[PDB]
Amino acid sequence: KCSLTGKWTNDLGSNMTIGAVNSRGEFTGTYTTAVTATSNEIKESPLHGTENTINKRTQPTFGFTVNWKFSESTTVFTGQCFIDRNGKEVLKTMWLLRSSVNDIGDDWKATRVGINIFTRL
Amino acid sequence: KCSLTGKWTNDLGSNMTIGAVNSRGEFTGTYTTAVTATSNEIKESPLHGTENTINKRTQPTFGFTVNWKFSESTTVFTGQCFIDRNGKEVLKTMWLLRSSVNDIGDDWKATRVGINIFTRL
Amino acid sequence: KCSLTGKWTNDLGSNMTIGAVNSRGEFTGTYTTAVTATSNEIKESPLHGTENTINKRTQPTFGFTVNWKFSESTTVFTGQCFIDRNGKEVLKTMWLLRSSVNDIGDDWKATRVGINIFTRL
Amino acid sequence: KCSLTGKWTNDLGSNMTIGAVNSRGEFTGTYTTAVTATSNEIKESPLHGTENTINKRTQPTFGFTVNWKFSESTTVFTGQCFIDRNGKEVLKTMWLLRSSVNDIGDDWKATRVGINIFTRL
Ligand SMILES: O=C1C=CC(=NNc2ccccc2C(=O)O)C=C1
Ligand SMILES: O=C1C=CC(=NNc2ccccc2C(=O)O)C=C1
Ligand SMILES: O=C1C=CC(=NNc2ccccc2C(=O)O)C=C1
Ligand SMILES: O=C1C=CC(=NNc2ccccc2C(=O)O)C=C1
Ligand SMILES: *[C@@H]1O[C@H](CO)[C@@H](O)[C@H](O)[C@H]1NC(C)=O
Ligand SMILES: *[C@@H]1O[C@H](CO)[C@@H](O)[C@H](O)[C@H]1NC(C)=O
Ligand SMILES: *[C@@H]1O[C@H](CO)[C@@H](O)[C@H](O)[C@H]1NC(C)=O
Ligand SMILES: *[C@@H]1O[C@H](CO)[C@@H](O)[C@H](O)[C@H]1NC(C)=O
Repeated sequence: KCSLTGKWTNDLGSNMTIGAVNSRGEFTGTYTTAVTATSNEIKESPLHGTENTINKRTQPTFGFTVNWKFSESTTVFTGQCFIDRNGKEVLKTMWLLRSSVNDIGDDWKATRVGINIFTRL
Repeated sequence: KCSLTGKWTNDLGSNMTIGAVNSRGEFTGTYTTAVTATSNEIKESPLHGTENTINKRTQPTFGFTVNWKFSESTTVFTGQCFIDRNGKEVLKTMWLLRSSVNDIGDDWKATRVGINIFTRL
Repeated sequence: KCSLTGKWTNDLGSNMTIGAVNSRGEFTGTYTTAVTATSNEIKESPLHGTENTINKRTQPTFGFTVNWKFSESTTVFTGQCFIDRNGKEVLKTMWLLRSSVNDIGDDWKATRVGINIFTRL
Repeated sequence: KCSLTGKWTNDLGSNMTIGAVNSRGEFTGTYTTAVTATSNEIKESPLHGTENTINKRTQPTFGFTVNWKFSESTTVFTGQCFIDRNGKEVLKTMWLLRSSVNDIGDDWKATRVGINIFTRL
């Protein structure tokens, strides 16, 4: 049983906390990013997502959206919860980071991509 | 003012419907995909997402997750709502489609990527 | 028979020219990008790539690298040559644009992604 | 001075060997993948690429194409050569793996994406 509910930290030092997952797979959380110039104001942003219920799975796929505070951007993450090495949980994700452009001719360059591995904190 | 609420169709023939967007940017919807072997059972899946409120924008960025029915997979979409040509709305998105693997050594191959352009239906 | 050799232009207005493809699938070319601030100096960059020979195909897959002039960046493209509508050739590609960072802690953000459709010029 | 010439192995167990890089940044090599069902026939495929010369760099960006044997597919990799921890070289890459489809209506699903970290062997 690989469960998203809990405290996680990514290979970049960002922390997220994901709350309860309901009957329909939905969850909510907060994301505290490690990626910005130091603000005395704590950079928290909400997140919302769903995990796949088809078949229970116990290593389900999932997705979620972060709507960044103090930024026009959105990141989406998707991945799967794995469980191994006497029970250590890992989320393997890939993401897209969408920036905002003000002219559709710059759309082509508005999207970044990479990976994040999240482990229990 | 570029608004996600409404009926959209993608370059593949999939239809989605997105409901009201609340004060915190959240929305819900359904996704009817054009991509599967014909089921007499209508393939609808929910979606959940958020759009970026920072600054009103009127061409905001956004993300959402689709949790596919009759499949172990999840797609995440992210993009921006544009408005042009005497007022025609377009969503330019990129997506990741995560499949489910049963062994972490196949993780590397579980993620697809592409684009979708969504126009009003 | 879908052939890469020739003159192509992308949905952004960039032009490329690809030369002969040899027995081992290799080719060379030039890329004239539409994407930069107007230089009186013509922005041409070489490209090098290969296409897949396994089975002849006539709609083969392929990849190539552009090593951008006056920039520290590299783009890689990959795709397939299609042929349709009384014989119109199209290259459907996706790309990654790698920027240069000077500190490995910014690596995560150095890669962009999108699509390009190339048609005969 | 971070140099691509040499022997590398990836987080999946694949080995590649990259030869000399010339004045124009070009190189050639072989790729021995860890990713297939065991063939008594050694799975080697050529690769061809370029690295960015603008400014010498010593941590340049680069790209290359692998044209897979016994497969219709092509992978493209792009990244940057880093150097750290008393001199340990690392290539951080992202890739696209293009499969072959026989009908352009399946194009949307033909491309995978992920990362590879390559270290000296
Ligand atoms: O103002 C901003 C804009 C974008 C951001 N992206 N963060 C990410 C994007 C992709 C993957 C991980 C992260 C992270 O912060 O951990 C953070 C703050
Ligand atoms: O059983 C499944 C599994 C995956 C699916 N992906 N659909 C998509 C994935 C990416 C972009 C567009 C679509 C779409 O259906 O329009 C659909 C049904
Ligand atoms: O100085 C630079 C840096 C990056 C560039 N990327 N061009 C591209 C990247 C991806 C897809 C298409 C293009 C293009 O120019 O058509 C061009 C000039
Ligand atoms: O027949 C095939 C088809 C595709 C392959 N892709 N390999 C890869 C694709 C992306 C990243 C790393 C690898 C690898 O083999 O290390 C290998 C053999
Ligand atoms: C995340 O939490 C850990 C442990 O509480 C802490 O060391 C780290 O500074 C936190 N990171 C951020 C970005 O808040
Ligand atoms: C989407 O809606 C349009 C118009 O109602 C219709 O022609 C099309 O068949 C629908 N597609 C799907 C996949 O339901
Ligand atoms: C590409 O070629 C076409 C036709 O020759 C021309 O109109 C266009 O300006 C060229 N674009 C660039 C960026 O050189
Ligand atoms: C790569 O080389 C190492 C060391 O020579 C070896 O252990 C490994 O089996 C090789 N892998 C492949 C896929 O050839």
